[PDB]
Amino acid sequence: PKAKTHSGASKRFRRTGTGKIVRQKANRRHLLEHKPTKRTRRLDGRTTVSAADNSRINKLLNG
Amino acid sequence: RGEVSGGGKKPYRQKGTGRARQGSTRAPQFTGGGTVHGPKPRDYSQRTPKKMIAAALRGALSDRARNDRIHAVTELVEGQTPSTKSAKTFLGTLTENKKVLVVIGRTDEVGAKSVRNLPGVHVISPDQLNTYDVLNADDVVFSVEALNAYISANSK
Amino acid sequence: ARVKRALNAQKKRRTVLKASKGYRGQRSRLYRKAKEQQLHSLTYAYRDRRARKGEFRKLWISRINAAARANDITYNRLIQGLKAAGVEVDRKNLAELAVSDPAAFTALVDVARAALPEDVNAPS
Amino acid sequence: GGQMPIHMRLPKLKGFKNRFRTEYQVVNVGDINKAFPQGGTVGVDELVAKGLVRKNSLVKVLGDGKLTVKVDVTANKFSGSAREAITAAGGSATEL
RNA sequence: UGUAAGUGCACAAGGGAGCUUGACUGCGAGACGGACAUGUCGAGCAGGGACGAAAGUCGGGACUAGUGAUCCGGCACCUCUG
RNA sequence: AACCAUAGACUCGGCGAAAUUGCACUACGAGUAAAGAUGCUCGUUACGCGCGGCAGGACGAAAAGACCCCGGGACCUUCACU
RNA sequence: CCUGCAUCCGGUGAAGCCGCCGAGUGAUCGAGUGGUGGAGGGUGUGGGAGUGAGAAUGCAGGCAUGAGUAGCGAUUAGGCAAGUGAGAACCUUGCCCGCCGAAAGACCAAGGGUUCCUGGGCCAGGCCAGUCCGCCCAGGGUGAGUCGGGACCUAAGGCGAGGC
RNA sequence: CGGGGGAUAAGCUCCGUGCGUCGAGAGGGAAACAGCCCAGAUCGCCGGCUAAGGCCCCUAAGCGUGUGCUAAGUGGAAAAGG
RNA sequence: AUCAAACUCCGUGAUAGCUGGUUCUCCCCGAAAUGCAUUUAGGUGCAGCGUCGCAUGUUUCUUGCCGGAGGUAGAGCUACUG
RNA sequence: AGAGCCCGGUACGUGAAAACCCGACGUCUGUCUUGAUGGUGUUCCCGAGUAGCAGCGGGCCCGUGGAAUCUGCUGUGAAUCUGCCGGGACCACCCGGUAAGCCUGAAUACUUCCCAGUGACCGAUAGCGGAUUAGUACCGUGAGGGAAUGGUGAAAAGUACCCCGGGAGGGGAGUGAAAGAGUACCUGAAACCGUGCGCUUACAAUCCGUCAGAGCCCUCGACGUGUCGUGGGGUGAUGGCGUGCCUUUUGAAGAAUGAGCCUGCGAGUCAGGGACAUGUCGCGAGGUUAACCCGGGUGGGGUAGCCGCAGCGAAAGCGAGUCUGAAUAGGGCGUAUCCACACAAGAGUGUGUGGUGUAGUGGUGUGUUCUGGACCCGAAGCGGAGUGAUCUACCCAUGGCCAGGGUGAA
RNA sequence: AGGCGUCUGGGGGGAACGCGGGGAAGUGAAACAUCUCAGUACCCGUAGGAAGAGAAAACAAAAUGUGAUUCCGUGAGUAGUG
Ligand SMILES: [Mg+2]
Ligand SMILES: [Mg+2]
Ligand SMILES: [Mg+2]
Ligand SMILES: [Mg+2]
Ligand SMILES: [Mg+2]
Ligand SMILES: [Mg+2]
Ligand SMILES: [Mg+2]
Ligand SMILES: [Mg+2]
Ligand SMILES: [Mg+2]
Ligand SMILES: [Mg+2]
Ligand SMILES: [Mg+2]
Ligand SMILES: [Mg+2]
Ligand SMILES: [Mg+2]
Ligand SMILES: [Mg+2]
Ligand SMILES: [Mg+2]
Ligand SMILES: [Mg+2]
Ligand SMILES: [Mg+2]
Ligand SMILES: [Mg+2]
Ligand SMILES: [Mg+2]
Ligand SMILES: [Mg+2]
Ligand SMILES: [Mg+2]
Ligand SMILES: [Mg+2]
Ligand SMILES: [Mg+2]
Ligand SMILES: [Mg+2]
Ligand SMILES: [Mg+2]
Ligand SMILES: [Mg+2]
Ligand SMILES: [Mg+2]
Ligand SMILES: [Mg+2]
Ligand SMILES: [Mg+2]
Ligand SMILES: [Mg+2]
Ligand SMILES: [Mg+2]
Ligand SMILES: [Mg+2]
Ligand SMILES: [Mg+2]
Ligand SMILES: [Mg+2]
Ligand SMILES: [Mg+2]
Ligand SMILES: [Mg+2]
Ligand SMILES: [Mg+2]
Ligand SMILES: [Mg+2]
Ligand SMILES: [Mg+2]
Ligand SMILES: [Mg+2]
Ligand SMILES: [Mg+2]
Ligand SMILES: [Mg+2]
Ligand SMILES: [Mg+2]
Ligand SMILES: [Mg+2]
Ligand SMILES: [Mg+2]
Ligand SMILES: [Mg+2]
Ligand SMILES: [Mg+2]
Ligand SMILES: [Mg+2]
Ligand SMILES: [Mg+2]
Ligand SMILES: [Mg+2]
Ligand SMILES: [Mg+2]
Ligand SMILES: [Mg+2]
Ligand SMILES: [Mg+2]
Ligand SMILES: [Mg+2]
Ligand SMILES: [Mg+2]
Ligand SMILES: [Mg+2]
Ligand SMILES: [Mg+2]
Ligand SMILES: [Mg+2]
Ligand SMILES: [Mg+2]
Ligand SMILES: [Mg+2]
Ligand SMILES: [Mg+2]
Ligand SMILES: [Mg+2]
Ligand SMILES: [Mg+2]
Ligand SMILES: [Mg+2]
Ligand SMILES: [Mg+2]
Ligand SMILES: [Mg+2]
Ligand SMILES: [Mg+2]
Ligand SMILES: [Mg+2]
Ligand SMILES: [Mg+2]
Ligand SMILES: [Mg+2]
Ligand SMILES: [Mg+2]
Ligand SMILES: [Mg+2]
Ligand SMILES: [Mg+2]
Ligand SMILES: [Mg+2]
Ligand SMILES: [Mg+2]
Ligand SMILES: [Mg+2]
Ligand SMILES: [Mg+2]
Ligand SMILES: [Mg+2]
Ligand SMILES: [Mg+2]
Ligand SMILES: [Mg+2]
Ligand SMILES: [Mg+2]
Ligand SMILES: [Mg+2]
Ligand SMILES: [Mg+2]
Ligand SMILES: [Mg+2]
Ligand SMILES: [Mg+2]
Ligand SMILES: [Mg+2]
Ligand SMILES: [Mg+2]
Ligand SMILES: [Mg+2]
Ligand SMILES: [Mg+2]
Ligand SMILES: [Mg+2]
Ligand SMILES: [Mg+2]
Ligand SMILES: [Mg+2]
Ligand SMILES: [Mg+2]
Ligand SMILES: [Mg+2]
Ligand SMILES: [Mg+2]
Ligand SMILES: [Mg+2]
Ligand SMILES: [Mg+2]
Ligand SMILES: [Mg+2]
Ligand SMILES: [Mg+2]
Ligand SMILES: [Mg+2]
Ligand SMILES: [Mg+2]
Ligand SMILES: [Mg+2]
Ligand SMILES: [Mg+2]
Ligand SMILES: [Mg+2]
Ligand SMILES: [Mg+2]
Ligand SMILES: [Mg+2]
Ligand SMILES: [Mg+2]
Ligand SMILES: [Mg+2]
Ligand SMILES: [Mg+2]
Ligand SMILES: [Mg+2]
Ligand SMILES: [Mg+2]
Ligand SMILES: [Mg+2]
Ligand SMILES: [Mg+2]
Ligand SMILES: [Mg+2]
Ligand SMILES: [Mg+2]
Ligand SMILES: [Mg+2]
Ligand SMILES: [Mg+2]
Ligand SMILES: [Mg+2]
Ligand SMILES: [Mg+2]
Ligand SMILES: [Mg+2]
Ligand SMILES: [Mg+2]
Ligand SMILES: [Mg+2]
Ligand SMILES: [Mg+2]
Ligand SMILES: [Mg+2]
Ligand SMILES: [Mg+2]
Ligand SMILES: [Mg+2]
Ligand SMILES: [Mg+2]
Ligand SMILES: [Mg+2]
Ligand SMILES: [Mg+2]
Ligand SMILES: [Mg+2]
Ligand SMILES: [Mg+2]
Ligand SMILES: [Mg+2]
Ligand SMILES: [Mg+2]
Ligand SMILES: [Mg+2]
Ligand SMILES: [Mg+2]
Ligand SMILES: [Mg+2]
Ligand SMILES: [Mg+2]
Ligand SMILES: [Mg+2]
Ligand SMILES: [Mg+2]
Ligand SMILES: [Mg+2]
Ligand SMILES: [Mg+2]
Repeated sequence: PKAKTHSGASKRFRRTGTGKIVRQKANRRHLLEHKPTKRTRRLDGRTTVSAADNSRINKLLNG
Repeated sequence: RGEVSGGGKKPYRQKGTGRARQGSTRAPQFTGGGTVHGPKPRDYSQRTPKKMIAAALRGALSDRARNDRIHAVTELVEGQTPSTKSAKTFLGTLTENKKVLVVIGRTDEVGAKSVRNLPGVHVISPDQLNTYDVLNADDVVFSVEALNAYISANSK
Repeated sequence: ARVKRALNAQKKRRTVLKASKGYRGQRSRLYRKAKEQQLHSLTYAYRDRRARKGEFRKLWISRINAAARANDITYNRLIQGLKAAGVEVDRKNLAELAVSDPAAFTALVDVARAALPEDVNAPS
Repeated sequence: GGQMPIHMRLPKLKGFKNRFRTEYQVVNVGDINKAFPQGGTVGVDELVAKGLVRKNSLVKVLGDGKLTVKVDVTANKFSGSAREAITAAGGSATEL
């Protein structure tokens, strides 16, 4: 019975060339009126996930 | 437990009986019941690379040649007349060790049919040579045509 | 294959009973209850093997004190005199000699008394 | 522990798949130079024989390395650097 | 000293007066504490501005509270796809 | 409150029962501790083995407490939802 | 324990069991010795385990105490002479006494199937012993034109050709 | 040890302590007594030296030495006060 | 012989954040009962605390000296509020 | 008592009255040759309540969402070759096809039965519930549930005969190798109950042992009557020490639970080219085969597939670079790593040239993990299908039953 | 319509395998209505030794491609869906 890969994880994460895990930051979709300009600018872009939770994520994506 | 017969009911009440409190009549703890982890049908087939097997066979034959345990016979015994006595005499003259392997081409039957009965002899077609068979016997006797066919097929 | 626990357990149980032979009550007839008191016996033997040192030292000291008091000198002063004279013989030797050679014991006591200092109360 | 975890409380990736992709396979001019000392004509068949790219896939060459041997190149797509390198190496390259 | 307390402000951040919307865009070298994501500051570059002759300051409010993830959907624009 | 008879309880003859059961040549006064000790400290008493009687203790036997709470069922009621 | 391979032991006694004597730092070991037995085993090196018990108010089988203790299943109650036989208060004969008698008696239908008689014995059973038995063995035994049913008729109800 | 809740009560509860121990720790010491004092168990020895505490007998070691207090079994249960 | 929803075969080895049990040996090393969060408090994820290996290996710790900012203990009031 | 040459038979040969089925060889049945071949313009045909459309439901990944296709029901309802339907709404241009009628073997799925074979599967609490009276006895009026019971020996030669006795039972003498084989019959352990022998105890406060320890008794040596010895054994008068086992507990010898004893039975395994990690063997810029064929056989073929070989970007794409962006202007990702050489600040490092140059992939051991109940066992309750009103409730048709004595309406 | 006479066929059983319908609840989401369990158990009507399906109103996309149906391995746990 071939292994099952979690739908959400493979849909909300990505693998880079060398094997690091990347994600996107939250608190951006809506209601950013009071947020100053530098807020979204810093809150934009990608970032490498913290190494603390790396082990769990790797298991999910692989299955 | 789930496949043996019977044992479909709770044997008695739960509280107030006072004896051992049980759930089913054919539980693994009862005598005559099922087994926790019993052997189940399975298959022992194994994968082995062709390169590995060929290298093993080549090494075995190379060692046999190094130790000088290979001999070539044009033919076992005069054809169209099986005779075990002549074959036994010829094998004794050739070698005196207990066990020996003889390989003969498929299209010939008289040699095998005459050499079948010897206790320490095993017959094998040249196309089915295998490491276990070569190792088991101490010496190997090759027919000329069989040897030629094997060498040609392998070198091709 | 199917294997039957025939010999493995019976070997250990035979040796346990053989070692346990000589007890009282069920403890010498029932295997299950036996080994508990086997453990207790081994622990007690371990403990008293060490306690033997103190017990024998106690007996030797008692005997030496009795002999010295009979010979009219205290045990503490006798040991002090022996230490001053620098004779290293052991309490067991003194005890055996006293039970065997009262003359030798008296000679040793006299030597110790001679070797004793002038005043035991001096601040030195 | 009841709390919605990371895979539950983070946004999604940004975009779609575009199943109409048309990938090629990369070939390095430096590797070709290293593998073909004498030079000459090159093509998909001999490239596959040398085992540089998958046989059924589409072929495209890249010019990261340095070239010093005349060669005739036949492929499906080219990059500017590879084109200039081939031209300067005293050779010619054509596209189907 | 708008809104509680503390920390501060008598040189002002207290009050008065003239002009004007930087309560911009594109960026960010490095740090702050945090199990996780949330939170805070920042020199300096370019465009085009404001005030001021100049030097110079301005990416909201003397400071610390006035708020809310995910999914789904609406609206304007786009050199994406179809 | 007293007395008398019947069937047991008592000895003799025959057949022959159940619950429980960690162990035993299983005292007590004052203490000591998971706070109430036959089984630990100090001290006092006490020939070995039986039979007929009395039931304070051995937290005596009986049913994984009904009373309380936690978790899960069942039935019931309605202007709780569908 | 079962297995591939190479070896050795065995009706001149192989496997378990019960001792003696010893031995390793452990789970233990003895190609060292004694009794019982009669038919397969050990060492070396590989592969595979249903491969190791004391407790779950566990389960199958056997056996401990209470115990030679309680009871021996009512509201009537036995006694004597003789007989049988090895054994008799409990079996057979005879004579006294008591009890029941709208039943502790005489029968029908329903209900069981050989408990009925003759002949045999008393390792199983009868709450004790049994010559006895509703114990068993072997044989025998059930006679309707008129008694109860069917061949005579019907009810509450069931089946149901067609049909809905 | 320094604190809050409490009646400046609990063998109560809640904090902080490059704090000890028990929990996961035998021996000796205080009669017994996990959380106190000394002291960290590789094994054997019929050997020596010591910490804590003791030296009338139970019970090994001093009815030790020199200078002073006690009349209450104070020694071997506690305060205002007399 | 059981009824606030009878009995038998099956779905069926119904399912438990809950109670119980889990066996032959030796050598080395050796824990926590804390913080954050939680339809969460006797459950569970992460952090700290252990072991094996890999890589840089004294960067760890104690003492002496040197440069550093605090607002407790204390103390004080014609130095501010009482 | 372990047999190639003792017997049954195995290699090999033969072999059938009758019958079976297959295959091949023979009268008979029937279309066509009154008919076939290549061209042309005109008039008719190519499967009816169907296709399509509208509403309500199904199953295709599509869980009404824009909803393509097939299909169930209800209304409406079309055309015949420049006709019609299909290429995930739809229009236009292209491309394919001709539904509304019917048959069609071969590649595939399975064993109640019969024939022939195999077991690194079980050996009487295992093995199918069933090695014997077997779905029997037995329990339940019903559906139904569901038991335990092998080994004498070469043959019975199953102990003539005599004795004690009623028998049961036993002793001699014989059978036989054994009778320590006597139908209760192989090998015979522990709980359990014994008889004989040696030691010890009736003034004693013991989780019942250990360390010392006189006497008595048995034994091995040297020496003599009993006395020592690098001696062993059993008993123990008497002194010191000494709070059971497992669970769960911060905390228990407990008066927190489990254990009557004994022999058996009962527990981290398996399946998948799965995943991560870690050793082991070949190959090396390749590795690697499925399904399937030929071999009584594990062997030989089989390029269909999967991973590294270049990455960035949601994309049109580009490429040792790439996206953001007006910006060579900084940033995010990548060019194995390093050394050396030059340029910058020494804002920690970056920017340009040259080298050695990169290691992954198949089998397999082991720890964990994924999907199956996955360490073991454990309820109140739900649904489907079936069984009961012989007691108990009510009713229906049909009989029987009530001993004696008082009270006195119309 | 119905009624007579005469011929031809049918009423049940069978371990598994097929075709077309009907068709449940335990359980996971730490609950649960959507889902999943599952078109599973069971039932119904059905024949055979096999059955069903079957001769394009089929795919693909500018290749001058395949050419009835069925069954396996890949195509991939990907394009999607919740
Ligand atoms: Mg996906
Ligand atoms: Mg947006
Ligand atoms: Mg904005
Ligand atoms: Mg942006
Ligand atoms: Mg971690
Ligand atoms: Mg009981
Ligand atoms: Mg069982
Ligand atoms: Mg069974
Ligand atoms: Mg079984
Ligand atoms: Mg192969
Ligand atoms: Mg004794
Ligand atoms: Mg000492
Ligand atoms: Mg101002
Ligand atoms: Mg704003
Ligand atoms: Mg930063
Ligand atoms: Mg400017
Ligand atoms: Mg600025
Ligand atoms: Mg501001
Ligand atoms: Mg201002
Ligand atoms: Mg949501
Ligand atoms: Mg009175
Ligand atoms: Mg009287
Ligand atoms: Mg009486
Ligand atoms: Mg009485
Ligand atoms: Mg009486
Ligand atoms: Mg009796
Ligand atoms: Mg009990
Ligand atoms: Mg008390
Ligand atoms: Mg008390
Ligand atoms: Mg109490
Ligand atoms: Mg006590
Ligand atoms: Mg008491
Ligand atoms: Mg005691
Ligand atoms: Mg004491
Ligand atoms: Mg007295
Ligand atoms: Mg009571
Ligand atoms: Mg009780
Ligand atoms: Mg209750
Ligand atoms: Mg509740
Ligand atoms: Mg209900
Ligand atoms: Mg064996
Ligand atoms: Mg032999
Ligand atoms: Mg023999
Ligand atoms: Mg013998
Ligand atoms: Mg024998
Ligand atoms: Mg081997
Ligand atoms: Mg092995
Ligand atoms: Mg395995
Ligand atoms: Mg097993
Ligand atoms: Mg046992
Ligand atoms: Mg039992
Ligand atoms: Mg009893
Ligand atoms: Mg009695
Ligand atoms: Mg009585
Ligand atoms: Mg009676
Ligand atoms: Mg009589
Ligand atoms: Mg009467
Ligand atoms: Mg009458
Ligand atoms: Mg009457
Ligand atoms: Mg009747
Ligand atoms: Mg009758
Ligand atoms: Mg009769
Ligand atoms: Mg009779
Ligand atoms: Mg009798
Ligand atoms: Mg009887
Ligand atoms: Mg009879
Ligand atoms: Mg008649
Ligand atoms: Mg009718
Ligand atoms: Mg009809
Ligand atoms: Mg304090
Ligand atoms: Mg306090
Ligand atoms: Mg508390
Ligand atoms: Mg605390
Ligand atoms: Mg400690
Ligand atoms: Mg301690
Ligand atoms: Mg102590
Ligand atoms: Mg030590
Ligand atoms: Mg000293
Ligand atoms: Mg001191
Ligand atoms: Mg003394
Ligand atoms: Mg004194
Ligand atoms: Mg003095
Ligand atoms: Mg006092
Ligand atoms: Mg006082
Ligand atoms: Mg006073
Ligand atoms: Mg109900
Ligand atoms: Mg019932
Ligand atoms: Mg199921
Ligand atoms: Mg089942
Ligand atoms: Mg169950
Ligand atoms: Mg569970
Ligand atoms: Mg428990
Ligand atoms: Mg350590
Ligand atoms: Mg806290
Ligand atoms: Mg250093
Ligand atoms: Mg200072
Ligand atoms: Mg103060
Ligand atoms: Mg003041
Ligand atoms: Mg044999
Ligand atoms: Mg024959
Ligand atoms: Mg849908
Ligand atoms: Mg749709
Ligand atoms: Mg289209
Ligand atoms: Mg065409
Ligand atoms: Mg058509
Ligand atoms: Mg087929
Ligand atoms: Mg047996
Ligand atoms: Mg019945
Ligand atoms: Mg004989
Ligand atoms: Mg018997
Ligand atoms: Mg026997
Ligand atoms: Mg005495
Ligand atoms: Mg005492
Ligand atoms: Mg003691
Ligand atoms: Mg004591
Ligand atoms: Mg436990
Ligand atoms: Mg505890
Ligand atoms: Mg604990
Ligand atoms: Mg404890
Ligand atoms: Mg007790
Ligand atoms: Mg307890
Ligand atoms: Mg209790
Ligand atoms: Mg408890
Ligand atoms: Mg038991
Ligand atoms: Mg019992
Ligand atoms: Mg895995
Ligand atoms: Mg690996
Ligand atoms: Mg390697
Ligand atoms: Mg990508
Ligand atoms: Mg950059
Ligand atoms: Mg039900
Ligand atoms: Mg009925
Ligand atoms: Mg009238
Ligand atoms: Mg039919
Ligand atoms: Mg849940
Ligand atoms: Mg739930
Ligand atoms: Mg489904
Ligand atoms: Mg057919
Ligand atoms: Mg078809
Ligand atoms: Mg069709
Ligand atoms: Mg696929």
